[PDB]
Amino acid sequence: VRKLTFSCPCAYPLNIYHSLVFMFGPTAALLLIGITVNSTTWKLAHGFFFRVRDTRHSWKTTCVSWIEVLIQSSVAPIAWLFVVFLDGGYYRCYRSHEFCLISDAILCKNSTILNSYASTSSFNKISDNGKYCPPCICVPNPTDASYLEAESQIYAWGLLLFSGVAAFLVITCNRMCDKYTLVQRQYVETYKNVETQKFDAVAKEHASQLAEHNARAFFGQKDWTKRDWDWVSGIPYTPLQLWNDNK
Amino acid sequence: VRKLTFSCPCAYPLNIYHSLVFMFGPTAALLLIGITVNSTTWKLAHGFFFRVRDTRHSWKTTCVSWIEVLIQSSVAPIAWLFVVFLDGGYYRCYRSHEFCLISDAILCKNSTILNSYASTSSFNKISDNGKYCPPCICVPNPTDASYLEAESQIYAWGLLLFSGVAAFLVITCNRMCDKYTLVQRQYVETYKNVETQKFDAVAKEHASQLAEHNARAFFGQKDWTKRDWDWVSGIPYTPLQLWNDNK
Amino acid sequence: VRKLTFSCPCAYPLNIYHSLVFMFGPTAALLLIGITVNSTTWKLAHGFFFRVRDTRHSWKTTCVSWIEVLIQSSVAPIAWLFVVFLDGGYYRCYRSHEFCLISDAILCKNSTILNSYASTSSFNKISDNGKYCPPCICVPNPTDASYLEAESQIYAWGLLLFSGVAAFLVITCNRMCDKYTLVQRQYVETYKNVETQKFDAVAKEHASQLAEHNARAFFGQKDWTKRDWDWVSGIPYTPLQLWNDNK
Amino acid sequence: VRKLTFSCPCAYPLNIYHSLVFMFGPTAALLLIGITVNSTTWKLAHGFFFRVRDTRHSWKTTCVSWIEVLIQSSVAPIAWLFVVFLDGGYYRCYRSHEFCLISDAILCKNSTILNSYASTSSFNKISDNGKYCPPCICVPNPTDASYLEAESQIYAWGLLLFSGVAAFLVITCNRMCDKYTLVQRQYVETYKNVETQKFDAVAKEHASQLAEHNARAFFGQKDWTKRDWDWVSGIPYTPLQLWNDNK
Amino acid sequence: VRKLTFSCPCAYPLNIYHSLVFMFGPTAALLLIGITVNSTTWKLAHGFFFRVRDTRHSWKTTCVSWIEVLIQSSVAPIAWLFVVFLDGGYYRCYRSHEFCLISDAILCKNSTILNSYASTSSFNKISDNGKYCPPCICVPNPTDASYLEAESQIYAWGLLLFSGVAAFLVITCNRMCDKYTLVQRQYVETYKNVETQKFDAVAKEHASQLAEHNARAFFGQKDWTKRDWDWVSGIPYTPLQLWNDNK
Amino acid sequence: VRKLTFSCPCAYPLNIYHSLVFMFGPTAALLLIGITVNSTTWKLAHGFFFRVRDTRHSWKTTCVSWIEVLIQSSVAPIAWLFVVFLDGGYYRCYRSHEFCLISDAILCKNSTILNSYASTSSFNKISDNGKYCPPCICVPNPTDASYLEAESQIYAWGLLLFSGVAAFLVITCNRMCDKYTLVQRQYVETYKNVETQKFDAVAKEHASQLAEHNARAFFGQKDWTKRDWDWVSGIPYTPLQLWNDNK
Amino acid sequence: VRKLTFSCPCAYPLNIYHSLVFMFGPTAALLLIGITVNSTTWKLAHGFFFRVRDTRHSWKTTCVSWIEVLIQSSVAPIAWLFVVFLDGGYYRCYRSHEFCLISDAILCKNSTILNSYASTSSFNKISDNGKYCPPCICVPNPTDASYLEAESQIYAWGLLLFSGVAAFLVITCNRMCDKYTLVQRQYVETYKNVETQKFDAVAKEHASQLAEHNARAFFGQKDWTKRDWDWVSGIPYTPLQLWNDNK
Amino acid sequence: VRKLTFSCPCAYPLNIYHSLVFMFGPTAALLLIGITVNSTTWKLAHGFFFRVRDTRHSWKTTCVSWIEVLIQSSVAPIAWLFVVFLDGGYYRCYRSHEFCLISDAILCKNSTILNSYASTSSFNKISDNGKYCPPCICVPNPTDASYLEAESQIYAWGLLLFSGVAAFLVITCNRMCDKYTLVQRQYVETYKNVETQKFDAVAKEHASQLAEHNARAFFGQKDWTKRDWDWVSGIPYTPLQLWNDNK
Repeated sequence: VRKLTFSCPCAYPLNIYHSLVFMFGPTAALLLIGITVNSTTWKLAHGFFFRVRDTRHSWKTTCVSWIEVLIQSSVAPIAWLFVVFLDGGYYRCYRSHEFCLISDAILCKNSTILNSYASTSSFNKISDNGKYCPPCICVPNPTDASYLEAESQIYAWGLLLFSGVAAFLVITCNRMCDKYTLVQRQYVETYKNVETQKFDAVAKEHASQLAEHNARAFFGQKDWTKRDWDWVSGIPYTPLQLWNDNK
Repeated sequence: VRKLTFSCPCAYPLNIYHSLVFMFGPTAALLLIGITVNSTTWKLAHGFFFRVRDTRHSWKTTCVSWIEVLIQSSVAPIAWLFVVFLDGGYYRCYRSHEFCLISDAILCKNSTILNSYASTSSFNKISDNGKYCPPCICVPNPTDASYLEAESQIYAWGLLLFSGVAAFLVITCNRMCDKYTLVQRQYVETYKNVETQKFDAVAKEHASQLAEHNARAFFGQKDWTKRDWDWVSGIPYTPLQLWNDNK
Repeated sequence: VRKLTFSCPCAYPLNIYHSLVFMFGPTAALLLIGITVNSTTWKLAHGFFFRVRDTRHSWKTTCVSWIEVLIQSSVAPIAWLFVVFLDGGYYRCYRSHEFCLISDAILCKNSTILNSYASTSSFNKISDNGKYCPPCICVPNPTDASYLEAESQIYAWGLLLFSGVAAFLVITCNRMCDKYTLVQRQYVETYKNVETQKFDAVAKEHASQLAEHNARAFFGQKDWTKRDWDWVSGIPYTPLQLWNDNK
Repeated sequence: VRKLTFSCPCAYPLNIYHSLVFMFGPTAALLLIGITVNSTTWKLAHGFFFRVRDTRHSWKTTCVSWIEVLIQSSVAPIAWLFVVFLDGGYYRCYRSHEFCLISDAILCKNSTILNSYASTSSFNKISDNGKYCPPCICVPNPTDASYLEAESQIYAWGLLLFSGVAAFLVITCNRMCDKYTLVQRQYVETYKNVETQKFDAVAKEHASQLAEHNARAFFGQKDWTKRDWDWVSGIPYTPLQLWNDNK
Repeated sequence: VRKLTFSCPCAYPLNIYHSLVFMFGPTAALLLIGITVNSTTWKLAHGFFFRVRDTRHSWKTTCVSWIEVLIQSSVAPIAWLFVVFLDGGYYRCYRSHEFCLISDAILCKNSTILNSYASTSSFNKISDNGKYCPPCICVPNPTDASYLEAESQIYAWGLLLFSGVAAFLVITCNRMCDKYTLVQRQYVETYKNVETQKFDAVAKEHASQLAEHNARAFFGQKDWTKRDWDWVSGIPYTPLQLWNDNK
Repeated sequence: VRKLTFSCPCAYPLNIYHSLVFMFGPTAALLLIGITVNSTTWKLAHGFFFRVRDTRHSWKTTCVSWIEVLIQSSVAPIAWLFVVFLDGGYYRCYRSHEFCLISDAILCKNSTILNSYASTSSFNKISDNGKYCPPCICVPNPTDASYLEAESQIYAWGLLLFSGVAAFLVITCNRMCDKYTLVQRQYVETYKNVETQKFDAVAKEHASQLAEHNARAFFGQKDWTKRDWDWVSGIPYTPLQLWNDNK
Repeated sequence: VRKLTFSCPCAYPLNIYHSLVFMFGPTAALLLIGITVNSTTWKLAHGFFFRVRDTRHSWKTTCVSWIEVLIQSSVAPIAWLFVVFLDGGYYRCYRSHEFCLISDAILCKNSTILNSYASTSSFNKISDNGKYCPPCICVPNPTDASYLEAESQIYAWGLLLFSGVAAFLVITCNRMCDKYTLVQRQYVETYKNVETQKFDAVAKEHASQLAEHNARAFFGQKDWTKRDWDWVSGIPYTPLQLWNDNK
Repeated sequence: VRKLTFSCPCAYPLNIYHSLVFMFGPTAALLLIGITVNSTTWKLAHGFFFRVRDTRHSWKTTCVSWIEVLIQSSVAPIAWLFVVFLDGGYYRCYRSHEFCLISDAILCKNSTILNSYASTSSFNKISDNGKYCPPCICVPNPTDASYLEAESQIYAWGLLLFSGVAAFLVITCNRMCDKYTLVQRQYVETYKNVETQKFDAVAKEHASQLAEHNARAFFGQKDWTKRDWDWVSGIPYTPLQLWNDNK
C-alpha cells in the first residue's frame, strides 16, 4: 500500500476490531468508488423515478448489466485483500489472542503488575477475569508469530487463484454463449464507441449554435435596465434562454 | 499533512484544548475556504440586498443549491479529519488525562518535586488538588499509549465509511429523482458549460470595442489641459467613459 | 521477482504447503493470464454455442490451434519456475523437514520447552509424536542448507534446458512440415497482418458513416418530447438506431 | 520562514525586547511592502497636492478604497504572525521570565557565581536585585518549556480563525450590499481590465509616433554644432522635444 | 554476467555437477538461441518436407551454409565461457574435491561430528567411506584456492586466443578462396540487401491491393445474414477471400 | 553572504579594527558600485568641464537628481548592514573587549604565561598594562556571548525598519508633491522609455549608413600604397573618415 | 582560487620566498595575460618599426592610450591580491619568522635534536646560529597565528577600497574632462563599434571575391605539370596569387 | 594530471631515474605530438626529397617558420612541467637521497636487518657500501620532506614566469618588426583563411565531377567480364581512372 501506518493494539477484543476494519475497511471503500465511477451504473440509475414505463429495461437485462457492474468494480478490493493477506501482519493481529493466553504466556510472570495496573487495564483491557496476556497480544510468541504470518500467505494465494479462476469462467461463459462471433462483436463494439463519440460531437456543436445566438441576442440590444441583468443571472432551460423567450 | 509540527502539552486541561484545536482547527478553516472558492455560493450571495424581488430564487431552490455548496465543500475537512485520526497522536493527547492519574501513575513517586515545583506547577498545571500526574500526560503509559492510538484508528475508518456511504446515498437520490434521463442531462450540462464560455467570449470582445473606441477618442484629441488628465485618473462606469460623455 | 516478500513457516506440514503454493501459485496465475490475453483463444472460443455448424472448425485444426495457445502462453510460467528454482530458498523450505528430525537436530536439546510449549505447539505444529524439530525447519542445518539450495539450482538449469530443447523441436517440426517454403510463408503472413488492419479500417470508417448520419437525424429534429430522450438512452443495434427506425 | 537564525538572549529585560521585535518586526516590514506595491494606493496618493479640487474623490469613496488597501495588504503579515506563533519558541522566549525566578530555579544554586560574575552580570543582566535566574531564561524548565510552547500554538489557530472569519464577513458584506448582481459585476470588471490594457496600448503606440518623428528630425539635419548635442542631453517634456521646438 | 547468484555446494559429487551445469548450461542455451534467431537457418529449414526436389540445395552448398550458421552463432557462448573462466570460482568449485581430502584437511579434526552428523551427511554427502572433508569443499585451502583460481584464468585466455585465431583463419580462407574480388563482392552484397528490401516492399503493397479490395467487397454489400459473419471469422487463403470467392 | 570567511582576532585593539572594516568595508564598496552603475550619475557627470553654460542644469534640479542617485544606490549597503547585524558575530567581536577584562576573566589564571609569553604578547597584544585577557577576547564568556549577539539582532531590525520607513516617506512625498496625476506620469514615463530606445535605433542605423559607405570607399579603390594602410590604422572622427576626407 | 595547493616551508628564509612568489607570482602572470589579450595594445604595438613617421601617434595620445591598457589590465591581479590577503595564510607564512624565535618558542625544548639533526638542518635551515625554531615557523603559536591572519584581512579591505576609490576617481576625471557630452559620446562609440564590424565585413567579402577567382583560375586549367603543384604549395601575397601572376 | 598513479622507489639510484622519467617523459611525448599535429610542419616537410629546387624555401624563411613550430608546440610540455613541479612530490623523490644518509637517518637503527636482508638489498638497492638508508628514501624526514616540496614550488613559478616573459618578448618582437600595420595584417590573414577554404571547396567539387563521371562510365557498360572487376579493385591515379583510360 502507501506505507506501514499501523501497529497492533495492546488489548482484547480490540485486536479483533482493529485488524478487521483494516482488512475490510478499504474494500468497502473501494467497492463504492468502483460502483460510482462505472458509467454503466448511471445508465441504469439516472432518472429511474421519472423514466416512462415503456422505455424501462426488462429485469433480465437489468440483472446481467448489474452483474457486469459488480464484477468490473471488484478488481480493486480483491487486489487490496490480496495485499493485506500477503503482508500477513493483519491476520497475525487478528488471531494472536488465541495463542497468548495466561496459562503459559512468556510475559505474564513479572509483568502481572502491568496487567493489574488498574481496574481498566485488567478487566476492560482483557476480559472479565484477565484471560489473555496483554503485551503478548501486542508482541507475540515468535515461533507462533511466524506460524500465523505464514498461514496468512497461503490464504492470499488461495484468494487470488479462486477469484481469478471464477472470473475466468464467468468471462468464458459470456464469450461462448454470445449470439455473435468474434468479428461481428468487434464491429458492433467499434460502432458503439464511434456512435457515443459522434453523438456528443454533434450535440456539442449544435449547442454551440444555440449558445452563440443567445449571447448575440443579449449583447445586440443596447440600454439594458436593471431587471435584464438580474433575469440573466440566477439559478434555474437556463434563464438566458428565458430572457430571449420574452424578446 | 505537511510535517509533524506538534507535541503534547505537559498539563491539564491544556491537553484537551491543544488537541481539540488541532483536530477542529483546520476543518473550520478548510470549510470557509471551500465555501468561498465555490462559484455557486456567489451566484446566490452576490447583490442580494439590491436584487429585484421578482428575480429572486424561491426558498426551495435556494436550499437545494445551498446543500450542494456544503456537500461540495466538505470533501476537504473530512479528508483532514480522516488524517488526524489515522495518525492517532491527537486522540491520544485528547484522552491521556483519563489514564495518567495520581493514584497509580509511574512517575508520581520521585518526581513529586516536579509536580510541587511551584504553586503554579501543581495547581494551575493540573487541578485544585493535583489530580493527574503532569509528565504522564506528557509521555503516557506505553501499553495505554497503544490502546488509545489504536482506538483512534478504528474511529478513522468509521468516519470515512459513514461519510462515504451517506455521500453515496445523497448522490444516488439526486440521480434517481432527476426529471431527465442520462443523455438529456449530459446534453443540458454540455449546453451550460458552452453557454457560460460563449457569453463571456461575446462580452469580452464587445467590451473590447468599447475600450478601443474610448482610448482613440482620448488620444485623437490634441492639447489636453490639466483637468482632462485628472478627470481620466481617479477612483469611480469608469471616468474615461464620463470624460467621453462630455466630448 | 519483485522482492523477497517471503519467509519459511516454523512448522510441519506447513513448510510443504507454504513452499508449494509459492512455486505453483504464480504459474497457474500466469497460465490463465496468458490464455486470456492470447487472441487466438477468442478466435476459437467466441460465439461457440451459436455458431452455425457448417462454419465450425474441424477437430484437427482446432487441436493444432489449441496447442499453439498453450505453447505461446507457457513462456511466462516457465520463466517463473526458473526463477523460483534459481533462488533456491523455496526448494530448501520444501524439503527441510526430511533433515531436521528429532534424533540428531541441533536445537532440540534445550529448546524442548519450545516444542512442548503447548498442546498445539508440539502436536499440531509438528506431528502426532513431535517427530521433527520446529525451529530447525525454520532455520536449517547450514551444511544441509547449502546442499538443498544447490540441488535446487541444478534443477533450474535442467528445467530451462529441457523446455528450451522441446520448444526448439516443436518449432522446427512446425517449420519443416509446412506446405509452403519461406518466401511464400513470409508473403502470406504479410497478407494476413495487412488484411486484419485494412478490414478494421474499412469497418470503422463505414461505422463512422452510420454514426454520423444517425446523430444528424436526431438533432435535425426540433422539439423532442420526453419519450424521445428516454428512447435514446437505455441499455440494449443501439436504441439510437431504433429511434431512427421509427422516424 | 527561511531558517532558524535565532536564539534566546540570556538576560532580562532583553528576552522581552528580542522576542518582541522578531514577532512584530517582519509584520511592520511586510505591511509597508504590501501598501507600496498595491496599485490602488498610488491611484489615491499620486499628485494629491496638485490635483484640481473638482476631480478629488469624496471622503466616503476615499475611505472604502483605503480599507481595500489595508485588507489586501494584511494577508502577508498575518501569514507571518501565524508562523511565528506555530513554532512557539518566540512566545516561550517572551514569557520565560515569569517562570525562571530565583526562589526555586534549578540552576541558581551552584551557578550563583555566574549571576554574581560582575556588577553588570547581576544588576544589568537581570534586575536591581537579581530577581530572575539568567541561564534559566536562556534554557528553561523543560516541563514549563512545553507548557508555554503549547499555549503559543493555541494562540496561532485562534489568530488564523479569527482573521479568517472576519475577512470572510467583510468579503460577504461587500458582496451582498453590491448594487449589481454577479454577471453585471463580471462584465464590468471584464471591461476595466480591458480598458486599462487598451488605454496603455494606444498610449504607447501614440508615443511611438512622437518618439520616431523626433529622432528623424534630429538626424535628418546635417552638421550639428556643439550646443545642439548638449541641448539634447541633460536632465529636464524631454529636451529633445524642446530642441525640435526651436527647429 | 548479471550478478553473483551462485555459491558452492558443500558436498561431493555435487560440486562436480553444480559447477558443470553453470559452465555448460548457458552455452547450450545460447547456442540454441543463436541458431533460432539466425535467418539463414530458416532459409534452409523451412518447408523441407514439401519442397520440390529440383529446387533443393546440393549437399555441398547445404554444408557450407550450415557451417556459416554454427560459426555465426558461436560468438555468444564463447563469450560466456570466457567470462565463466575469468571469474575462476566455478573452476575452483569444479576441482576443489581433489585437494580437500581427509588425510590432511584443516577442518576434519574437530568437525568430524559435522561429517558424522547423520548417515546421509557422511555417506551420501561425501562417499562410501567419507573420503573428502565436506566444509573444505565448501570453503577451501586459501593457498590452493588461489592456485586453482589462477589456473582458471590461464585457461580463459587460452580459450579466447584459440577461438579467435581459428575464427580468423576460417574468415581469411573464406576471403582468399572467393571467386570474386572485393569490389565485385561489395556490389553483389549491395544488390542482395536491396533486393530483399524491394521484394518485400513490392509484396506488401501488392497485398495492400488485395486486402483493400476484399474489405470493400464485404462492406459494399448491405444486409449480411448470420452465416456471412461466421464465414468471415474462423481459423483457416484466409476465409475472407473464400467469402469473396462465392460472391 | 558568500560564506563564513572570518574569525575574531585574539587581541586588542585589533578586535575593534577587524570587526569595523568587515561591517563598513563592503558598504563603502557597494556604495561606489551603485553610484557608478547608475545611469543618472553619468547624465550629470559626463562632459561637465566642457558643457556650454546655457545648457547646464540648475542647482535645484542638480540636487534632487543627485538625491535620487544616493537613495537608489543605498539599497545594496543597507541590505549588507542588515545581514552583518543579523549574524551578530561581528558586533560581538566589536564589543567583546568591554567584558573580557583581567579582574574577573575565566582564562587569566593559568594562562597568564600566554599573556606574558613575550614583550609583544602582553604589551602590543593588549595594552600598556595588559588590561584585557587576550583569549577571552578571542573566545568570550558564553553568557555574555549570547547577550551581545542578541543585542546585535535588535539593532538589525531597528535598522531595516528605520531605513524602510524613511524610504517610504521620501517616496510618498515625491509622489504626493508631483505636478502630474498618475495616468499623466504613466504616459510621460512611457514616452521617455520609448524615446531613448527609438533615438538609439535611429542613431545606430544612421551610423550604419556612414560605416557602410566608408568601407566601400576604401575597398572600391585598387592599389593602396603603404601610407594608406597606415592612415587607416591608428588611434584618434576615426582615421578611416579622415582618409575618406582626402579622397 | 582553484584549491588549497599550498603549505608553509619548515625553514627560514624559505618562508619569505615561498610566500612571496605565491602572492606576487600570479599577479605578474595575470598582468602579462591582460596586456597581451587587450586589443588596444596591438593597435599601438603592431608594425612600430616600419610605420611611416607621419602616421605615428603623438607621445601624448600614446601615453593616455597606454594608461588605458594598464588600468584595464589591472582588474585581474588586484582581484587576486585581494583573495590572497583574505585567506590570510600567506601573510601568516610571510611573517611567522618574526615570532617563532628561539628564546621563548614552545617546541625548541625537546625538539632541539630536530634542529641539530644535521649541519644543514640547523645552519642552512635556519641561520648562522640557529636563531628561529624551524617547526614553529612550520606550525605557529596559535594566538599569534590568529593575530597575523587577522592583520592580513584588514590589509585586504584596505587594498580593495584604495584601488576601488582611485579607479573611481580616474574614471570620473576621464568623464568630466571629456569634450563631448553623454549622448555625443554614446553616438560616437556606437559608430566605432559599427565601423569596425562593417569594415571587416566588407574586407572579408572582397577577399572572398579574390579567393574564389584565384581557385577557379587554377582548376580551370587542365594538365598541370610538377612545378605548378609545387609553386602553389610552400611558405611565402600567397604563392597561389603569384602562380596566377604568371598566367 | 589524470590521477596520482605514482609512488617513490625504495632505493638508490632508482629514485633518480624514476622521478626523472616522470618529469621529462611526458614533455618529450607532448613535444612530438605537438610537432606532428602542427600543420606548418607538414607544409615544410612534405615532399622534400622530390620538390623541384626553384620552389624550395630559402633557409632564412625555413628557420623562422621552424621556430614558429617549436614555440607553438611548447605550450603543452611547459604546462606539464609546471604541474609536475607544483605537486612537488617528484622533486622530493629526485633529491631525497641527499638527505636520508646512514650517519643520522631515523630508521637505520633497528631496520639494519632490512638493509642487510640480502646481498641485493644492501649493495644493489643502495650502493657499494650501503651509504643511504633505503626506507628513508622511501618515506623521508618530515621536516626535510616539507623543505624539498616547498623548494619545488618556488621552481614552478620561476618556470612559468620565465617562459611567460620570454614568450611575451618573442611575440612582441614579431609584432613590432612586422612590415605591415595591424589592419593590413588583419586583412591579409583574413585572405589566407578564406583562400585555403575556397581552394579546397573548388578542389572537392571539381573532384566530384571527375568521380561522378568515372562511376557512370563504369556502370553504363553492360556485361563486365572477370578482368574488368579486378582492374577496378586493387592498390595503386586510381585504377578506376586507368580502366576508363582504356575505354
